Amino acid sequence: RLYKALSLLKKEFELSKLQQRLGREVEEKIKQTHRKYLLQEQLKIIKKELG
Amino acid sequence: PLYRESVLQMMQAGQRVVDNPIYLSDMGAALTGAESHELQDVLEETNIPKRLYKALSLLKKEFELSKLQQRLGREVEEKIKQTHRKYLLQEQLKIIKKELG
Amino acid sequence: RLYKALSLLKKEFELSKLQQRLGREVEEKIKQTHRKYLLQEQLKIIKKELG
Amino acid sequence: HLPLIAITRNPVFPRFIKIIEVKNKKLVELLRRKV
Repeated sequence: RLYKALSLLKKEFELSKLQQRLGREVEEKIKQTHRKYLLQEQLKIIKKELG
Repeated sequence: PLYRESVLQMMQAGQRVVDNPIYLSDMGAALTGAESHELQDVLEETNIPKRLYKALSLLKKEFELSKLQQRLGREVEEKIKQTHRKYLLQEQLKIIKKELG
Repeated sequence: RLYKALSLLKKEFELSKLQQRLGREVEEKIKQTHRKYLLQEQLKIIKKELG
Repeated sequence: HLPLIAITRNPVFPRFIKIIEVKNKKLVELLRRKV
């Protein structure tokens, strides 16, 4: 029973870690989104200052 | 915060250098944003407790308007965080439902 | 004393090896659970949001 | 016996340093008269 309880604990733990990896992944993907916009914006502004 | 606290460290009541408490209370009333007419009305008072009660009531009357503004600001800001945060959650719903499914 | 300490390291490492391997085999006996069920879990997650 | 100062929207709380800068130049004549 103790050993089965450990197997249940890790069994949930894998599902949890999958949820966490999916979340951090999605959030970072948002950061790549906005950040690349910050880069494109820098290009835009530098263009206005000269061109 | 309006003025520096170092003047408060300079003239403390436990150093006994406060030879003129009425002037300290006037210095503290200088921090009030109250109208010059309110300063004159505090000056019309002759008894010490009456001008001290009026200067404290003036200090609190400014403190009420300030506190109402700060509460209104933190409220609108928290409303903005509530706004955007769920959009982030909805955004997660999307990002977990384009290639998955 | 070094041999007895090594002997303790051997007998203990062998017990730990059997425990780590038995646990790995059984965590695999839960990994046998299908990937469809994982997609179902994620499906339920797809259901669990604000709306 | 001096002409009244033009406070010109400048409260001066007791025992509190304050600066005054009236736009009129006629007070400068009073400042020079007190030098």
